[PDB]
Amino acid sequence: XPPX
Amino acid sequence: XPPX
Amino acid sequence: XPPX
Amino acid sequence: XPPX
Amino acid sequence: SEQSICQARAAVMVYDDANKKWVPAGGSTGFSRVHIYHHTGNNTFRVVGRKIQDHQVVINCAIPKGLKYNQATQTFHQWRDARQVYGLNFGSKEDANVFASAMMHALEVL
Amino acid sequence: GSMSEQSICQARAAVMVYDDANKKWVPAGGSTGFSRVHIYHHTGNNTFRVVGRKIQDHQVVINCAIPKGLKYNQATQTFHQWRDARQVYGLNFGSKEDANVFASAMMHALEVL
Repeated sequence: XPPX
Repeated sequence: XPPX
Repeated sequence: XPPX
Repeated sequence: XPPX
Repeated sequence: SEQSICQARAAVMVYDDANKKWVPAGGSTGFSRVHIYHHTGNNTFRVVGRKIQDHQVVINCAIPKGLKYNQATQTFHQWRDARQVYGLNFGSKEDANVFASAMMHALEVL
Repeated sequence: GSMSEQSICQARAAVMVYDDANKKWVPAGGSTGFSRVHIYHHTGNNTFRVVGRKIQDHQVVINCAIPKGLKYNQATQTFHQWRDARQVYGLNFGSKEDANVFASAMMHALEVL
């Protein structure tokens, strides 16, 4: 899940 | 549901 | 405006 | 917007 | 105590179960401004609509958890309670989309 | 992440970006197929982003902010699109129901931004  |  |  |  | 989460233009109708036809809600043909109102204190929602011309309240109904909201067409949506079937004949697709977005939101957070 | 963001929808879509230099849609992330696409709400800062992951291999194929004022175009009942300063994005939804779920969440985000 990635940071923005 | 009844039609329109 | 009416109450519920 | 481009078409599909 | 309640916050409007949408406003949409629609002709509000109820189904006459005995004559098998739609009739104007409140007895009056024409368009209304239809809101969903959120009571934030207790997380409840209702649909309230008033005729554009004379401000008559033509719909005032609770939105319960689990409601089946039927998008019959892109401009006519409908739902029911234990006593009535309600219909909204929206003035445009944009209005139908605004209202349906707010309704689908309410049904997710209930 | 899991403690600052809340998913407000999940929808099945083939995610794409527009290659303007070639005038063609390309699969987002390089390979064609369906993804699970969320809108995530950062509840503390009231911001939103679209994050999608391929069903098969979990690749992140889209991770883009939703800015206040964005124009979201429902081109058809199963293909919606939007653009930013950098790219044009498209969602080819797996069904009309998926398109409705996503569009209703997007319109909500755009109203509360």
